[PDB]
Amino acid sequence: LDLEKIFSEDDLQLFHGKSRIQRLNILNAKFAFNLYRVLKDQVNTFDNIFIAPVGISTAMGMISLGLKGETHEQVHSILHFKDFVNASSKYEITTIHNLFRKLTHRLFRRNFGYTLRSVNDLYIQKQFPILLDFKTKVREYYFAEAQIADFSDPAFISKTNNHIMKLTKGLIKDALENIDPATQMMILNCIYFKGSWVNKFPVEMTHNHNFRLNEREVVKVSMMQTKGNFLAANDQELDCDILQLEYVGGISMLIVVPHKMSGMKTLEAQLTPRVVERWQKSMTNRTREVLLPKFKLEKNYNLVESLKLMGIRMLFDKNGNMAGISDQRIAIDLFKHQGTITVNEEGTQATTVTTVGFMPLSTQVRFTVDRPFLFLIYEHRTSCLLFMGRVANPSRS
Amino acid sequence: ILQLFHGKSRIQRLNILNAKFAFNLYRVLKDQVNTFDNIFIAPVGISTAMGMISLGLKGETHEQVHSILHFKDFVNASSKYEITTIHNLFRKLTHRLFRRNFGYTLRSVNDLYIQKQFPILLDFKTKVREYYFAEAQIADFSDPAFISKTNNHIMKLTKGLIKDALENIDPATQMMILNCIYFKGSWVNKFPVEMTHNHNFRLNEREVVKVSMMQTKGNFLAANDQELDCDILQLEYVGGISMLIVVPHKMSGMKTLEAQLTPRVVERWQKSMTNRTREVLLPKFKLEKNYNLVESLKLMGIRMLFDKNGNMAGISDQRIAIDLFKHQGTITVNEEGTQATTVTTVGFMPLSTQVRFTVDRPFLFLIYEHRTSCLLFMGRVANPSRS
Ligand SMILES: *[C@@H]1O[C@H](CO)[C@@H](O[C@@H]2O[C@H](CO)[C@@H](O[C@@H]3O[C@H](CO)[C@@H](O)[C@H](O)[C@@H]3O)[C@H](O)[C@H]2NC(C)=O)[C@H](O)[C@H]1NC(C)=O
Ligand SMILES: *[C@@H]1O[C@H](CO)[C@@H](O)[C@H](O)[C@H]1NC(C)=O
Ligand SMILES: [Ca+2]
Repeated sequence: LDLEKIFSEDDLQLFHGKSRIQRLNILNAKFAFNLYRVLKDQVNTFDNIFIAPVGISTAMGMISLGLKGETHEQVHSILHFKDFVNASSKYEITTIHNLFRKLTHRLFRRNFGYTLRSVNDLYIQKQFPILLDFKTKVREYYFAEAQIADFSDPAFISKTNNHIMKLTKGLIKDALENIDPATQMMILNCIYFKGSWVNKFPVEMTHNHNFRLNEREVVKVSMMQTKGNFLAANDQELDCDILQLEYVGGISMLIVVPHKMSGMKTLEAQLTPRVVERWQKSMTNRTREVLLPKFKLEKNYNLVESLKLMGIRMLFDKNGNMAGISDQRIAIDLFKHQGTITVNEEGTQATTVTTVGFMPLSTQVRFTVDRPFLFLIYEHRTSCLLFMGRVANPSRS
Repeated sequence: ILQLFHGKSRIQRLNILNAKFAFNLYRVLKDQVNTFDNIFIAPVGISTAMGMISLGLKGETHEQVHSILHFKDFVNASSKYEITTIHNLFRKLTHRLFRRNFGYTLRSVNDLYIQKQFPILLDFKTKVREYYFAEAQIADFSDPAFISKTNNHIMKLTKGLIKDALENIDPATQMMILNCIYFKGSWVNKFPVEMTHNHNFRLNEREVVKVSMMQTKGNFLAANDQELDCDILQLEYVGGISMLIVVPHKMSGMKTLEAQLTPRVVERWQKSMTNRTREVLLPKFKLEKNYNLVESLKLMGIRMLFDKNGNMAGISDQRIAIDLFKHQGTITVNEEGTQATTVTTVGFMPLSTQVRFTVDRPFLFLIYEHRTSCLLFMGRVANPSRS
């Protein structure tokens, strides 16, 4: 059997039947992919991407509690909150907020199997007062806080960073670092996720395996390898494979791998809630040997320009209308969205190691993630898109 | 209904109805055998044999055949088509398939044997030849010289594959149809011979057996069927012919797939297929089947053709009915291809594969000729270690 060494290559349609929350999340997902479409054009084609959609949508829903007129409407049409209140006459703007309140309590309250935490705050220079009505509704429907701030006082910068560092179990340590002290109003958005794989990867099987970066160049990456039951699907139209990795607790990661290098662009341009639904319904259960590169993404963006490209402009102009937030003229200077995701043999943001034996003895198929791929992290019960990212190069952050 | 036809050529449309008959015949034939037995038939041969025979039938006798063979669905599918369209199409198909071809050998044995007592109308004899390359021959099932001559002739034709074509046949036989399709092809993606090894193969929910499993790498098209929960792998032969491997995920899946298989289903698989570089494990096997399709054809609805009170007026002047419809065939699948006699040892596998697919459980296989969409063969491998 020296052959195994030689053979080896080593060395509405959608809304039908969906709960009210799921519908909202279908719209939030639609926005997310549109946002991604815009974000991707602001980064190199060879860079990885990582964002937490539910965090962005929740930040916009919250901020809008204090917006009015066109300013408010640009935000609601583009976030697609409109499409929702329109889906039926039994809804309304307040419905969006109540639904978001339920989602937030449901997602960010102690849960079994994983840790989901949200940082959704608004910081406003102490010179501009914050209307109490806005302050309580934010805390009421989003459990968030509109805090008074002082971007020129290192005591404020320091306090916030430590808060976020604790909240994210030491993951995010520089939330408000390198921020212009002349800032008047900013949004800090960050979702923290810690979970473990239903099908873990035995640590001794991780090894160097070739990963294709583009049509003509490959690199070595730490490749994890495991066996187990996984749902998977193929998309003939977009020519890509979709593998579903389950975390304990009702949360999964969809690994979307386009067969061709020129396929990524098409997939990114085509990705919508319907496409995802299509993949979900054509999924099948199989015993699979799965090879996945481990990776760690550390991203930090300012979404103001992306939101501007999509059509939300008044909210970023002192001439916009935020009479619901302050009686004084202000506007968002920075919409900071930061987050990290570490994928290893145990799960995500894992701190434990599992050495016991647990793989099935044989597997009918195998799928090797050896080329650029997109990943989507969903919460099953609510069909909520928590995270989304592109891994163009697993050896880069 | 027939939205399948959209885009298809005229020969393809006929071969679609031909395939429809094939799956119905399969459905009927599988109930005449054991759930654990393997099955192997050559659909194209059966359809062409029935088309030929029909040139000599009339009335309800003729109607049953064109009906159960779905020849009726074909003409009834376009005002442009008529009964002679079937025959014109079969002559073109027969010539394209059984004439010298590149990459593979495809030979046909479509004969009708009639006791020498009953004469054969010369008219029917020529049309049979002119449209199906069929031979309405004179016979003597009591003279061993005849049996022997026929056996040696088929043995030569099938390159030594079929040796007992007319063995164990009732001498009192008056008229019969001998039907075989000989095929020899080589894989586009062969299997390295040293990689073949014993591998566990699922026979059913309860038992597993060891079989000779081949292992290779290469580019293959494959699809996934969520409704039937089956995987479909396409194995290309040199020359535009391919074997489709249909593996239901669950044991109980075989029954459903066999019950649901239709031209539309296959069409769906084809449209959903993608190309990948895969590691493919496939068990080698050898099917040797010999059936008398009379019973099956009767169960399907063709009865007059098999009774003296039938109308075979165009074949002969005297009263005669088909006594036996013999369909015999053999298929061997190895590292080189099918019915191969050569061995390839040169290196040829790609260096890496993105996916792997192990055929470790019961499966069905369909062999199609791409240009004409002709279903040459179809079978069931319930146990690769059985014939
Ligand atoms: C994909 O299909 C596999 C089946 O091959 C599913 O795995 C099986 O999941 C069930 C449910 O968790 C397990 O069976 C149950 O086990 C519990 C205790 O372990 C027992 O109390 C129940 O009566 C039942 O037997 C099973 O162990 C597990 N593995 C097996 C036997 O295959 C898997 O959940 C499916 N994944 C999907 C549909 O997402
Ligand atoms: C799969 O791709 C290979 C080249 O990568 C090509 O030779 C083959 O024809 C493709 N599959 C098809 C269409 O048979
Ligand atoms: Ca490897």
